[PDB]
Amino acid sequence: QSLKIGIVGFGNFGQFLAKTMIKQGHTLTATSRSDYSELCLQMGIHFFRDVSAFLTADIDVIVLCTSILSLSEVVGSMPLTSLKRPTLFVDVLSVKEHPRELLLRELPEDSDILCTHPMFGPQTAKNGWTDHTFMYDKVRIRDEVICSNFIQIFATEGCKMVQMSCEEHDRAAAKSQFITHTIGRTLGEMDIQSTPIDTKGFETLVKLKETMMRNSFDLYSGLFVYNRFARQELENLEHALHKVKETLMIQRT
Amino acid sequence: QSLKIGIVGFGNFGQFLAKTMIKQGHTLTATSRSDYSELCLQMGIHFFRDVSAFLTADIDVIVLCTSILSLSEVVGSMPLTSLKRPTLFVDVLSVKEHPRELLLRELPEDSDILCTHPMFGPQTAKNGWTDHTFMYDKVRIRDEVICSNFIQIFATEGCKMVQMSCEEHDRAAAKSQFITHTIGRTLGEMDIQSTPIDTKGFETLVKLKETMMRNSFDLYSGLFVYNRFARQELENLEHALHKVKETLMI
Ligand SMILES: NC(=O)c1ccc[n+]([C@@H]2O[C@H](COP(=O)([O-])OP(=O)(O)OC[C@H]3O[C@@H](n4cnc5c(N)ncnc54)[C@H](OP(=O)(O)O)[C@@H]3O)[C@@H](O)[C@H]2O)c1
Ligand SMILES: NC(=O)c1ccc[n+]([C@@H]2O[C@H](COP(=O)([O-])OP(=O)(O)OC[C@H]3O[C@@H](n4cnc5c(N)ncnc54)[C@H](OP(=O)(O)O)[C@@H]3O)[C@@H](O)[C@H]2O)c1
Repeated sequence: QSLKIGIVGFGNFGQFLAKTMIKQGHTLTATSRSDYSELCLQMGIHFFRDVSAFLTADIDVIVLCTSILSLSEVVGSMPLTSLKRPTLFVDVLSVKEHPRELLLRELPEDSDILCTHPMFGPQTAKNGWTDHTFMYDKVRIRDEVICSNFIQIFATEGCKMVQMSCEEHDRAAAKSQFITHTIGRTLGEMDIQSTPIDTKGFETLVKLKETMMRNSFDLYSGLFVYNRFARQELENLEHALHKVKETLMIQRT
Repeated sequence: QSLKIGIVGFGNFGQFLAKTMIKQGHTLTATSRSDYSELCLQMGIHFFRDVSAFLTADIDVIVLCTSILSLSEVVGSMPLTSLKRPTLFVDVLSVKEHPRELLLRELPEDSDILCTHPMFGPQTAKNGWTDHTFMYDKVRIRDEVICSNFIQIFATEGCKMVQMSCEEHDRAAAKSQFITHTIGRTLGEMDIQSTPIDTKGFETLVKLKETMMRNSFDLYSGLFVYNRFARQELENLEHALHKVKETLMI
């Protein structure tokens, strides 16, 4: 079950995955917009600056770890016919309908597709992946063996494994993750500060601002722009706040 | 060190305080708008249906545990001039400038005033008060011994003891507790539910919503109406959310 895994987008998340993958014994290759050559040398990863070169490497699985906003450009510019053989493409974007559509549209037909969302990251899984949730949709899988072996990377780490459609994920995520990021950004904008009399609830909010804020704005933009279900949730949040606020006014009166 | 403590407003919080007070060996009695005779029986303490009888008892400390909204009605209705002796009044309202101003205005001059806010409750302190915060302001203390003994109730339970002015409390509380409740209430209106793919952060929010919603609307109302700093904080929240929305809409 040891795999040759190639990572596209060697940013914070890609790096986070790579650490565990290396620990498990997989052999890694990576490519990215920015230069990660030294970090890759440290880690034992074979880095290719140029995507064309990356695509000719001996890879079982290609994992797309770029930002949600950039996936279209990135995929669009890969010379996919450079692929030596049919390969599983995995995405890990925080939204799911979009990578699914793009990959189905853009990839060679004979390449498999696994759309995933590990519902955790460096800020929330500092000490291991156990009991963190890994969502996946087997969008186009023919080589079950390779697909299983990849999914096992998460399973062996103790993740709660959830198989779900990309649509179902976006629906759920809009109601849950998107809202949470939104509150977290709002708290960030407020620059909330600990006080000498924090409630436990306030404490958790301060922690939330901290974790939510350590994500890129591109990431949080992606959650909204590319989830068709997000806009309604944002309205629901506003509507709810206003409902509460008016009830207060009625009480003032 | 043992005190005769009388609770006014035997609701959720007053019951909560009483449990611990009883455990410590104080002698507790209660009075309230509603009839808590049975619950008091179960708990082992004497309930006074009428406030006059409560007031004429042998009592060392009266703890005001009514809602913030109701404190003025309650106090204004108590026949205060029936007290046998000078007595320490403690409030535990979630806002502090109002009870301070009210008590100073309305109480007999010889009665002491300790204004407090335990920053915890039955939903956050199920397993003990240890390391939860207790805020207090010694507004009008002449009998330091009784006042110290009362304070010790919190200290001996391991509370983080914080002495502060009522104004500072209300300023801080507006930025923290009130915001938290408002966010919790908003989430309640949305009726947020757990999903199969909850993030850790979302899980914290579902919990917060569940905890915040267990308070009375009266309590939440109270945080807003009687904290002069609250309204600006609501504005800050509302404005921030708007700002965030603008970055997205672009
Ligand atoms: N906890 C997490 O962070 C987490 C958890 C689950 C899923 N995800 C998902 O994992 C992906 C990566 O997340 P992230 O946290 O590392 O941060 P991110 O800001 O969403 O994405 C960063 C990566 O995107 C690349 N990138 C951005 N714009 C690009 C462009 N125009 N062209 C080419 N590459 C571009 C960056 O490349 P360079 O570094 O080379 O410049 C970097 O590798 C995202 O899709 C995110 O939704 C993240
Ligand atoms: N975790 C907490 O709940 C917590 C923590 C810290 C401080 N506090 C404070 O403790 C006080 C009590 O809180 P709570 O949680 O028990 O709930 P609450 O809804 O704020 O207040 C309930 C109490 O108020 C009494 N009351 C309400 N309206 C009244 C009226 N018009 N006339 C006479 N009595 C009236 C009720 O009397 P009856 O039950 O007899 O009807 C009950 O004893 C509040 O000031 C609150 O801010 C609460």
